[PDB]
Amino acid sequence: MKTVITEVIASADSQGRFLNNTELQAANGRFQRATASMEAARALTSNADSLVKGAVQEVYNKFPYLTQPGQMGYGDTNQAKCARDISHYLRFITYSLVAGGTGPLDDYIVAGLREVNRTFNLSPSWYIEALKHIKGKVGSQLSGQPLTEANAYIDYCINALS
Amino acid sequence: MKTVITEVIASADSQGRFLNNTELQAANGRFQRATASMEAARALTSNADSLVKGAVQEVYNKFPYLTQPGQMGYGDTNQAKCARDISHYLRFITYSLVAGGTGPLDDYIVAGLREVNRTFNLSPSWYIEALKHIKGKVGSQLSGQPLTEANAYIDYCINALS
Amino acid sequence: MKTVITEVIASADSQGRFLNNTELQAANGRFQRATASMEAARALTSNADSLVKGAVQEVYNKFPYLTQPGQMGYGDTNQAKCARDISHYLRFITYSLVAGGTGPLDDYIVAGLREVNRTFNLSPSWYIEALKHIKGKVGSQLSGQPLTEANAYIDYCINALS
Amino acid sequence: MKTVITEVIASADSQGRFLNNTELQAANGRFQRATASMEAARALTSNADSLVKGAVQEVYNKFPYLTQPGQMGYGDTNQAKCARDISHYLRFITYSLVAGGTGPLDDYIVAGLREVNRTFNLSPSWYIEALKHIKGKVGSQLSGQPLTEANAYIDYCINALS
Amino acid sequence: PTAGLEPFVRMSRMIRSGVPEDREEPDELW
Amino acid sequence: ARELTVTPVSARRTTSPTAPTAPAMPLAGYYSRPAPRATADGDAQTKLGITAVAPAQAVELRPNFGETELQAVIRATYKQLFGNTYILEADRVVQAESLLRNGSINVREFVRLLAKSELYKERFFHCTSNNRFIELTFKHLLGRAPYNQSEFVEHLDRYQKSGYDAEIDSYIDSDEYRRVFGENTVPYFRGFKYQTGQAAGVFERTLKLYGGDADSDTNRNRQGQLRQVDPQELLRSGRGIV
Amino acid sequence: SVLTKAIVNADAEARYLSPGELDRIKSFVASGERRLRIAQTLTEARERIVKQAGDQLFQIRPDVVSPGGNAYGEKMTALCLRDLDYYLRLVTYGIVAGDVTPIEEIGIIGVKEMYNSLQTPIPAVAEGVRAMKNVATSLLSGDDAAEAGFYFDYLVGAMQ
Amino acid sequence: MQDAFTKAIVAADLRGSFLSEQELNQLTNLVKESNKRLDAVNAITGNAAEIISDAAHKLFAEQTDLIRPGGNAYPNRRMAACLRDMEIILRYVSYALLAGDASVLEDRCLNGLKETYVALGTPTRSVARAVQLMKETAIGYVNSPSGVTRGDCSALVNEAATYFDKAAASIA
Amino acid sequence: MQDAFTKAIVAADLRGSFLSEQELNQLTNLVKESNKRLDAVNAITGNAAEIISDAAHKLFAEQTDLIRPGGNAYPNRRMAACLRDMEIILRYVSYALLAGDASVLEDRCLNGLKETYVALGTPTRSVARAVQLMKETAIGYVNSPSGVTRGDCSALVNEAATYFDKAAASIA
Amino acid sequence: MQDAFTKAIVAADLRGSFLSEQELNQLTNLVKESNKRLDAVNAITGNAAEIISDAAHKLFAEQTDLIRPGGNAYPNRRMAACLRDMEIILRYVSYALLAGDASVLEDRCLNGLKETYVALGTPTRSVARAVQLMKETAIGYVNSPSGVTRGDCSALVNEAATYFDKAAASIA
Ligand SMILES: CCC1=C(C)/C(=C/C2=NC(=C\c3[nH]c(/C=C4\NC(=O)[C@H](C)[C@H]4CC)c(C)c3CCC(=O)O)/C(CCC(=O)O)=C2C)NC1=O
Ligand SMILES: CCC1=C(C)/C(=C/C2=NC(=C\c3[nH]c(/C=C4\NC(=O)[C@H](C)[C@H]4CC)c(C)c3CCC(=O)O)/C(CCC(=O)O)=C2C)NC1=O
Ligand SMILES: CCC1=C(C)/C(=C/C2=NC(=C\c3[nH]c(/C=C4\NC(=O)[C@H](C)[C@H]4CC)c(C)c3CCC(=O)O)/C(CCC(=O)O)=C2C)NC1=O
Ligand SMILES: CCC1=C(C)/C(=C/C2=NC(=C\c3[nH]c(/C=C4\NC(=O)[C@H](C)[C@H]4CC)c(C)c3CCC(=O)O)/C(CCC(=O)O)=C2C)NC1=O
Ligand SMILES: CCC1=C(C)/C(=C/C2=NC(=C\c3[nH]c(/C=C4\NC(=O)[C@H](C)[C@H]4CC)c(C)c3CCC(=O)O)/C(CCC(=O)O)=C2C)NC1=O
Ligand SMILES: CCC1=C(C)/C(=C/C2=NC(=C\c3[nH]c(/C=C4\NC(=O)[C@H](C)[C@H]4CC)c(C)c3CCC(=O)O)/C(CCC(=O)O)=C2C)NC1=O
Ligand SMILES: CCC1=C(C)/C(=C/C2=NC(=C\c3[nH]c(/C=C4\NC(=O)[C@H](C)[C@H]4CC)c(C)c3CCC(=O)O)/C(CCC(=O)O)=C2C)NC1=O
Ligand SMILES: CCC1=C(C)/C(=C/C2=NC(=C\c3[nH]c(/C=C4\NC(=O)[C@H](C)[C@H]4CC)c(C)c3CCC(=O)O)/C(CCC(=O)O)=C2C)NC1=O
Ligand SMILES: CCC1=C(C)/C(=C/C2=NC(=C\c3[nH]c(/C=C4\NC(=O)[C@H](C)[C@H]4CC)c(C)c3CCC(=O)O)/C(CCC(=O)O)=C2C)NC1=O
Ligand SMILES: CCC1=C(C)/C(=C/C2=NC(=C\c3[nH]c(/C=C4\NC(=O)[C@H](C)[C@H]4CC)c(C)c3CCC(=O)O)/C(CCC(=O)O)=C2C)NC1=O
Repeated sequence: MKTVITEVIASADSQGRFLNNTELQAANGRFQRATASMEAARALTSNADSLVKGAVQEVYNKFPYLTQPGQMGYGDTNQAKCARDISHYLRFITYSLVAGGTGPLDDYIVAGLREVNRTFNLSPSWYIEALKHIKGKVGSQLSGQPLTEANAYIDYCINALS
Repeated sequence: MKTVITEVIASADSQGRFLNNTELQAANGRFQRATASMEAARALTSNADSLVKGAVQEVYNKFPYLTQPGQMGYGDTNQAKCARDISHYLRFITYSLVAGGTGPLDDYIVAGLREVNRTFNLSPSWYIEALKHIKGKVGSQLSGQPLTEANAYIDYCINALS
Repeated sequence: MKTVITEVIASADSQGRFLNNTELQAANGRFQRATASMEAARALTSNADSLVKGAVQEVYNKFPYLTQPGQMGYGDTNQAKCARDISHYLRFITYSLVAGGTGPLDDYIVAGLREVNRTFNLSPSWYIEALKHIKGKVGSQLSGQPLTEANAYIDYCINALS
Repeated sequence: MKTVITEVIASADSQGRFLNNTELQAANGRFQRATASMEAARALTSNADSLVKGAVQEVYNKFPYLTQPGQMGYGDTNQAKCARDISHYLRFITYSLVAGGTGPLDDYIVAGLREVNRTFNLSPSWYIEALKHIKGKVGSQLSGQPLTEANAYIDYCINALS
Repeated sequence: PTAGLEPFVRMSRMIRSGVPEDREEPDELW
Repeated sequence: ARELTVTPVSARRTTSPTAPTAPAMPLAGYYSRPAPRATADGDAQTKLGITAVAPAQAVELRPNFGETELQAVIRATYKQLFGNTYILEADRVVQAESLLRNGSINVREFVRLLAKSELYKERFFHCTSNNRFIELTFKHLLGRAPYNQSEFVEHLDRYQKSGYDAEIDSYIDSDEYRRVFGENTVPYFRGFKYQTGQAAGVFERTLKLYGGDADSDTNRNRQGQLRQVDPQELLRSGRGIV
Repeated sequence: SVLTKAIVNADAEARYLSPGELDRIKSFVASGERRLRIAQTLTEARERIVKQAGDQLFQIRPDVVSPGGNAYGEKMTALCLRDLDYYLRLVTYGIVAGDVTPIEEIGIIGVKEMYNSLQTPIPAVAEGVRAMKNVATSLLSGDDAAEAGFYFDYLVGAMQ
Repeated sequence: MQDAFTKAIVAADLRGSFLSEQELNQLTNLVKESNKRLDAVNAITGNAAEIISDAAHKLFAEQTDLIRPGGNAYPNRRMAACLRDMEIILRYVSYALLAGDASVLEDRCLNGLKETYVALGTPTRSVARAVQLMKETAIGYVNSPSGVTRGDCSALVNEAATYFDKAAASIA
Repeated sequence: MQDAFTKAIVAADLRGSFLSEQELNQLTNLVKESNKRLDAVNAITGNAAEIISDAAHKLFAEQTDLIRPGGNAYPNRRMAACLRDMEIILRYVSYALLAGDASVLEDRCLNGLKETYVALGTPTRSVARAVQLMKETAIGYVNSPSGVTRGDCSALVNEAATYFDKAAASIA
Repeated sequence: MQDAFTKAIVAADLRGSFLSEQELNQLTNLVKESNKRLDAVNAITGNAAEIISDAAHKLFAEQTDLIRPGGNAYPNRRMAACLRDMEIILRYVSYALLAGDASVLEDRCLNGLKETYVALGTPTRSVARAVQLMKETAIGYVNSPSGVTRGDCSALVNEAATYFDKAAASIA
């Protein structure tokens, strides 16, 4: 699972080599950065409930037709599975924040994304728009390096979906 | 040439991938660490002259017999090439300090070391003892994270020679 | 370019082998089948104009919102590039009919499809719906083995897009 | 284990081939040569005791300082392990003589030599000087093709250590 | 244009207006 | 002004000094001064049209691989076997990637499945001459140019007798592939290191086959698939009535 | 050069070049590439050559580098090798010209008067040149070494 | 591979010298501006897809011949190759920007590239233009991002431009 | 591969939950002690050769049978293999120590190792002992280094020990 | 690969003939001198390391520029490459000497070598010189060895020289 720590260890191992000053300098970055990351994580964690309901709705407001009958934003089960899915994304964003890398996002959401979305007729556009909205609101929950971190990972998901 | 920057870039490139938060966190470590590194570098740079003469002599004081006739610490040319060689090591230590990794040491002294030393009848023990001495004196030129950095690289050379 | 003829030749060549009765039997299939294929081709060729306008419109009738301002079924250029694109598909369908295999479709539309559609924000759903409509109307232009052929290739495109 | 016999067999096997006149001619060399080899072997075998004590001492006479306290030619255990080690070399020399190739030397002393000597702070120079001395004395125990054989293998060890 | 005046790079039997471009200076090395 | 004039080196031309009644000091070193031809290490690799990148460093499935390391291996195998050519996600051998994900095949067998795929036949076999195909198969699977005109005749004769799949297996089951990639290393360019039992002309030929990190063994270049190592130059190094 | 020498004799007697003069220009120019190779090799090893000349010199005459010696001291020795570098350069010029015109105007006409003023012992400069012959000559094929050697022996001759 | 420090080191070594106080402070300044540099690299990474997409839309808006039959961005296979190359170049430009040195860009991407395209029949002038458009948009993003501290990034915007301009020059 | 954070994340995910305030602060503490951790990993790296050498000298001091003919650290080839394994294990222990999790050690080094040695005839009890000696000396170095700020590293010394003890247990 | 017999055979075959009584006795003589040949090859093998070392010491004694920064035998990596090439060439010269034919030397070592060095920036004249020094010392050893029967080895010393001289000529 990709973190700064696992990456430097992987690179050492693959050259049959003890960790050296290059690799320990790298690790210090990840540790120095934890405070901002983890502040973003705590804010995204406690606002999760509303961030999810905000983004879910915004998918319907931007794609009005989704909420008409015969469509995929209609009925309890679609709308339920949607909230859940955005919640999955926010969850892995917090994990990536806490972990010090994109690993959790890469392993649990990015690997396989398109195949799944394509089989199930899920448009990335919705998910990008969910995330664009989450990005708008996270502008006033955080600032400074915690916001930059939150942004880094939200944007990472949007690029994964384009 | 191995630095934190080149390492993360290498790892991105080899997966066909833009630099992400994992890789930029790593880079921040290298940049945050530059101050201590570069203080060590400046101190080792201006004391070079005496650090070299100190270590050269210590090789003869620890291996007295080297300075007798018919031996490899005798005559102007051996003793000249010795000072030069320790000077090469200190030079690459400062480079490794400034560069943010072992690259300069790996590329210019470690790659090929044993083959060369073995063909030319140069014992690593001398060089370890030169470096052990340099390590003793650098104890009072630096302290805190600049000393730790200086130590990291001196020790790296000693392990390369064992 | 994949045809029955190229496939059997490829398989012979790769075993360093003259064409034998297995491979010539195969070729006879492709030649025996040409009549139905080429009837489908002629019918799809002369109706092209209307098949394209029919499918283009159906994309807007099934996705009404596309034709509102700020959307991708609005303005002369989007609607022009759409007709063109369906026309490309029908063109390669006729080519695949005439060629005796999916080659023209594989090489000119399938290879790269998703990457392109994803960069340009083109939903496969439109294209599937264009093709589903074309399939409805081709029900009364052809029958028997020419219809089966037309169907084979239309369906092949729909699976490429799912 | 490398001998003329194993080498020709290896070369036949690897081409899936019976031994032919090329390979049997080779074998005749090894068999014709056995007499000189085995005379060298018998002389080195019975003089082993003194050849070893002669070379051990010569290591101290050429590196006087080794026998001072705090050094690696001091105390019963170092001096014991030294005699043993030269004895190992002479033993494998006799084996290589008897075997018709360098195999015993390659497998039991050469493979791994430098890594071991480097971890244990054993200078090859000692061992070369032990062998140079053994070579001096073997000048008057043998002559003709037995001496050439003894020399071949002693020199082989000296090159392995340079 | 200034082409007529250009072949004046030959100067005289031996007259070059000053300093012969890059000039090696080996004294440091010696 | 004394100090400025005197007390200061000033600007004449450049340079100074060392002369009568005399001299100046900045120290010196006998084997200190850098020799003039003058420079670098790595200029050498990088000078040409850099092949900075190959000195190599193989990637692999260090028992207990992560999904990120596996995806790096998959991307490296596609870059090596198809060069810098874009591969659409629909054109990828999803079955062979799934077998490698499941650990049911090694990196050698994944390379075998990719080299036997119809995509490799369309790009390299159907678009080039049999001699240019052999040059590219040596480039992609072994990371080198061919050593002598005998290797070409043996590979051409095997291809004629046993077909395409047996010719691909002959490179992968070679003791050269096994000795230097093993089972878990992705193929990589080798012709920049003198290797044991090599032929000095392999370096020059592997340079001719490696047009750099932006080149395409791409089968479209108008002329299309040709040849790049000369038959006359190939013949230097050996020529036999094999 | 060979050209300059031939022509000057031609013009001074108010005449076209002789068959002889034409022949030597032809033989000379045929040796062009070879002469250029001889100069290249020696240019390529210049720093090594002066040094080995300089060692050979100070063994044979340790006095020049002694209390009352012209080259006594580190910078009186530095200038001495620089002069040895000068003459090797002129020797490369002479070899490519095929005669001494250039060597002569640059470094022998006036050399007695120059060195007498500086009080440099001329015959030990001649020795420094022999020393350079010995080194340079060991980096050239037999045939090229002889061709080079004529120009070294000329300079040795002119300092006399 | 070089970065801006490694470059300093190589030049110092060719003199046989410890780094000059000149070179030391040039590198101290690079460390001084490194937070800005990280934001600049982050600006590109965070908008890579749009930078390529927007460059693309505009390239074919201008050069409608590329998307006709006969054109080098037709059919889907070729368009995907062209989109892929846009990404590859934007990638190596971002690497150079983290490094403070163009070498990774020149050595791994630009070296041989022009001759590849000519062999392929790919119109290099169109590729150069696609690179110019990526530059416009990329720098746009470097200059106007999400809640970054306000300051002057023009030095870095220039340097990024020269990497885009290197690539363009090398290819056209 | 896991590190201490990644481990937290996997357990959280198996609940379907954002990390517990419990788990958050456990990880905040790991960041709190991370400078000490870096010194501890650095202690091992900086003395790797001596740690292996000293362990080795002592292993064969105790078990003089291994260096007799018939013994598993005889002749040079086998001694080099044994010295190499000592390094490999010390290496994965240092990786675990940077990571705050044993998994890299268990997955890349310890998994199957015992059965390898038994197949080879390598005496596992001797290998276990060589690991115990590396532990003694390694921790020695973690506790008494060059001009590190004075404080308490016992938590980290314990954790390092458990990695040495895992390896020993797994092998014997 | 050819040896002196194989060479005879190839020339005979090109005539369509059984070997000439001329060629037969030339080869009978090679068998006659073969013990001396074995001693000559053995002289080189038995002193390979010193031959390379001594050549080396002397090469850098003469050409102190190679071991300065900027020089082609600096830093350690390049010196090891240069020492390695000295060994490779000495090795193929010894093979030619066992064979009685230069072909293995020309085909496996010398073919392309000059152009390699020029591509690399390796000064070929220095490499030629290193080969000349190996020759001096190698022949030294061929002529003055340990208790070999006294006789005349000048024919073999010449032939060895031509192999050294081939290599030098080919490279310079
Ligand atoms: C661990 C990370 C992870 C992700 C991200 C994930 C996505 C995901 N979304 C799914 C379905 C779904 N996703 C949605 C999404 C939406 N519906 C709406 O109202 C909106 C338009 C939209 C939210 C923006 C819908 C409606 C389904 C049901 C699709 C179906 O089965 O027909 C499914 C199919 C299995 C299922 O039916 O649950 C997966 C795997 N699964 C995962 O395991
Ligand atoms: C770029 C990095 C670099 C290193 C480190 C280096 C080491 C190095 N040391 C050498 C020689 C030498 N090294 C020494 C060393 C010593 N003599 C003494 O008085 C002491 C015992 C000892 C110093 C501790 C001696 C005496 C020689 C001459 C060996 C010979 O040619 O016989 C040589 C052989 C070339 C030469 O003669 O200069 C190399 C390459 N070269 C490099 O390019
Ligand atoms: C050879 C086979 C081939 C295919 C299939 C193809 C598809 C294709 N469609 C494109 C654009 C497009 N495709 C459409 C499609 C539509 N717009 C609508 O009104 C409808 C919703 C829909 C038709 C169903 C639109 C609007 C664009 C313009 C996208 C843009 O540049 O923003 C482009 C981008 C280049 C361009 O702008 O022309 C490609 C490559 N290109 C090819 O070479
Ligand atoms: C099968 C072939 C074979 C060889 C050649 C061999 C060499 C060898 N020598 C060793 C130690 C040793 N070797 C010596 C050698 C010497 N001490 C002196 O007085 C002299 C200077 C010198 C003899 C010339 C010494 C002192 C040690 C003890 C090193 C230590 O443990 O500190 C060891 C370490 C294990 C041990 O302590 O026994 C090995 C493996 N082992 C083998 O299995
Ligand atoms: C080292 C990093 C790297 C680069 C930069 C690279 C370039 C590159 N571009 C290629 C093809 C291509 N490149 C393009 C690009 C374009 N077409 C246009 O009309 C536009 C002007 C332009 C997009 C802006 C196209 C269309 C092809 C396919 C040409 C063909 O097969 O006909 C190929 C041939 C192999 C292949 O198709 O995959 C290479 C090697 N390869 C690499 O590995
Ligand atoms: C793509 C399909 C393909 C072709 C066409 C091909 C030709 C080809 N013919 C070759 C040799 C050869 N070709 C011949 C052919 C002839 N000799 C004569 O005198 C006649 C005029 C002629 C027969 C009619 C001979 C004798 C050789 C061996 C040359 C040698 O090694 O000396 C070789 C060198 C490799 C080898 O010997 O196997 C190739 C590549 N290789 C291929 O892969
Ligand atoms: C995860 C990797 C990582 C990043 C990305 C990072 C960014 C970062 N950018 C910073 C400052 C800044 N960043 C910028 C950047 C800009 N100013 C503008 O007006 C432009 C739009 C933009 C140009 C690129 C400026 C002006 C500052 C304040 C001055 C400075 O600290 O240098 C700071 C100092 C704290 C602060 O003032 O906010 C950090 C830590 N640190 C990291 O560890
Ligand atoms: C290059 C990678 C890297 C390293 C290695 C690093 C070390 C490092 N160790 C530190 C502190 C320290 N390190 C130790 C370590 C110890 N105390 C002891 O008495 C034991 C002998 C030893 C146990 C491991 C202690 C006690 C402190 C002070 C308390 C603290 O900051 O946590 C600090 C804080 C500044 C200071 O107080 O000196 C740094 C930056 N930072 C880095 O970026
Ligand atoms: C077929 C047998 C064979 C030969 C002969 C061979 C030569 C050879 N020498 C090389 C490099 C080299 N060779 C030297 C040699 C020298 N440097 C000097 O200054 C001296 C004049 C000279 C030593 C006498 C050096 C320094 C390099 C490294 C050049 C570099 O990377 O900058 C390389 C490039 C690959 C590498 O560095 O490993 C080859 C292929 N390779 C082979 O496989
Ligand atoms: C293991 C492989 C092998 C070797 C090495 C070998 C050597 C060998 N060298 C021999 C002779 C000899 N070897 C030499 C060699 C020399 N004479 C000199 O003065 C030179 C210094 C030196 C030049 C190379 C001479 C002169 C003879 C005696 C004449 C002869 O037998 O041809 C003989 C004949 C018996 C004898 O007279 O001693 C043998 C068997 N036989 C073998 O099976």
